[PDB]
Amino acid sequence: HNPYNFVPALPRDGITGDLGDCAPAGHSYYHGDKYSGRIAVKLTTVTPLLIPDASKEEINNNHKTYPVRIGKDGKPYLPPTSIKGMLRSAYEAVTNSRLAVFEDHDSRLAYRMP
RNA sequence: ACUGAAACUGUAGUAGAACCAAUCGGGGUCGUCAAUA
Repeated sequence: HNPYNFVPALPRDGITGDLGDCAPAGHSYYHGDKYSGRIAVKLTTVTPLLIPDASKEEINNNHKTYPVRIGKDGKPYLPPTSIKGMLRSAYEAVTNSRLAVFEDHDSRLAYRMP
């Protein structure tokens, strides 16, 4: 298997309700019908997790060696941004939202003739 | 065919009240490139 695949981003014209485009609930108050609060999550690794600290990357002959990123207690500092981006991309998939990061992609790509 | 004199433009008054330097973003990952014989 190729180590990547894709999740189809179905078009979303005519999608309605909470999966549609909607005005945001907002932050001004806790809405009577809408949930707020704390979710506690356990994350456990199944395969090893790379958390490279690019601030401490060391280079020889243009090759970069990364240590693990560690916190003020010397345990691995898994960034919440890295969790959030995993979670968001997973969320965007199963919810089929707009794709949050689409770069320009506005030039025609190129290929070579046989 | 005799200059008026003398008299503080001063006294009171907080450039201040309200306002989040903030919103979004996995330190990530695969096949291209060259054109002829």
